[PDB]
Amino acid sequence: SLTFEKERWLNTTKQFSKTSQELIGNCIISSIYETYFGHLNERERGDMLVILKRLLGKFAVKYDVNYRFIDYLVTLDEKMKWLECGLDKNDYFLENMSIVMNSQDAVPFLLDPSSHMITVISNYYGNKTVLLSFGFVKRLENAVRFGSVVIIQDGEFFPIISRLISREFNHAVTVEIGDHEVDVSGDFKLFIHSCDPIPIFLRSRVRLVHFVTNKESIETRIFDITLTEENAEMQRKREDLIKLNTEYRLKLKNLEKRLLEELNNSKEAMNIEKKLSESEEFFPQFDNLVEEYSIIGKHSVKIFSMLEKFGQFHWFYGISIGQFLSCFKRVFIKTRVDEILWLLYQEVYCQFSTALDKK
Repeated sequence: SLTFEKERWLNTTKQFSKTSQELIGNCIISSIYETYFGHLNERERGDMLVILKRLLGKFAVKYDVNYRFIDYLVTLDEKMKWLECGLDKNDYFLENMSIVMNSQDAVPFLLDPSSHMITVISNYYGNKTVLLSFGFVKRLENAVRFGSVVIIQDGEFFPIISRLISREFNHAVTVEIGDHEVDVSGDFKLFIHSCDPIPIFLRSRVRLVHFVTNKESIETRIFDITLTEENAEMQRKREDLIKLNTEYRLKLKNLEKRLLEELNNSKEAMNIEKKLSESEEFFPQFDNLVEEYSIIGKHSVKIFSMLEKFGQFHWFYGISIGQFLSCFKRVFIKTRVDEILWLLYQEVYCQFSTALDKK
């Protein structure tokens, strides 16, 4: 009966070294991600990750090929509770949220002309949200001595919160603001959201978080929708992989609880690992499908950029990204690749030639 427990202990002891090596490699990757990967789109960030990984291979330091900081930091409950607060289910939104919630040492900048980050953070915070826009010194001092979370607008007209933002607290823990001594209740959080794309000192104290979509976002959206609705086998294997990951996390939590109970009172893991290894063998299929369905993505970027360029020649010819996503959905809601690109062209023409003059 103890043979299975001994085998599990031996497997854990053997995998501890690989876990530690992957931990330090993934920590390098994650830190360099929240620093140098917060203001660039997907294509150049992919090239930069390629160069970074080839330099790491020159250094030859052990890491994880399937590295994902999303499961490293954000659990499922936190991800759902943040997705219901206003944010989408997209990966870029999840990762910049992770950058925001990991920016403890330097205040997390909220660059959003659409002002969605301020709304979602206020919805998450609740009653503690206090909004200002750059009297105001007295309001900030009152908020500091009260203990409410402060979000300040109009970041382009900012130099009086230097000590507070640099945490120059004086302990006997006091805050020096203006020309008087102030106190901090301890529940103080200072955040900044703006809409105007910044002084160099402000850049130093903040970590830049980007929101603006682009043609890289177009490629990401078309790839996601293709993998999510084009191939039902892809949908079923993605659902099986997600369920297997959730089951593995639940089994790890149950095993930890069982170990704690055994410590207090003094098979399944192998099957879960085998199922996970069997399910994670479809990554090359996803890569091949992405390679096949990439000319459609390039043509999609070309079409969207062209339609944006028609808006340059006349101010009454705007093009909507939501409309483009809707028509991409509509061409397939009702040679597979050649036929689907042909139908996408026909649908886009027949739906976007109704809003143009004859010329």
